[PDB]
Amino acid sequence: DQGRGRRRPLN
Amino acid sequence: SKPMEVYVSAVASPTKFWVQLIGPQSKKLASMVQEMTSYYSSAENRAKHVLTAPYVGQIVAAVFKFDEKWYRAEIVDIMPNQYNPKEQVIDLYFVDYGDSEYISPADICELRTDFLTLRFQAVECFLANVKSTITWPKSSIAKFEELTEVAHWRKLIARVVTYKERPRATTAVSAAAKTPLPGVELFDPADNSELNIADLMITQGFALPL
Repeated sequence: DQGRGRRRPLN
Repeated sequence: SKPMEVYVSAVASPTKFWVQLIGPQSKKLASMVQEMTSYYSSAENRAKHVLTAPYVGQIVAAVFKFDEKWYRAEIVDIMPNQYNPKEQVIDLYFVDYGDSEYISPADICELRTDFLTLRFQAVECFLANVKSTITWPKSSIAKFEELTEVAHWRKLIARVVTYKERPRATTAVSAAAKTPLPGVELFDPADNSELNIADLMITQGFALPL
């Protein structure tokens, strides 16, 4: 419920 | 308290994100990511560290799907694979970045003991002085991700200005997160605005004042 962190680095 | 240079390293929402402190520790993290990725890329090294009967709370090495580098992770939950009752699906919290991913045990190794030296780098935060315009709208989450430039190594200045108690655990969570949550001011020293990120969100309609 909007509690999991996410990250998406470029390349 | 004093301001500090940080990267925002993962985002769940404006009131749940993670920062890394810039300094000796961030240099050491970058070196460790390089060394762990170099080391665990070899099957011979991985065999020295094959994972057996994993457990919740265990600190492991795991491949991050989106850059194929190796990271420190905490097992926060374990559940049956619903295709292979033979296998398990692992819920991982990446201790140095703050994001979570579900993963196959095949992509996990035991952590070589000397990789435990560096303290866990991701610090869970909330943005002080804001509340949702509603749960946050996706547009608000996106705006915050855009302003912080999460995962793109944008330096921000952070200052802890308050604390609040962690909201009630609805899921399995990290051992550390079960300590108050620091509420921070964030500003971008390189954006030409005198407004900090909270004020930018409020004055642009992505958030309300608290």
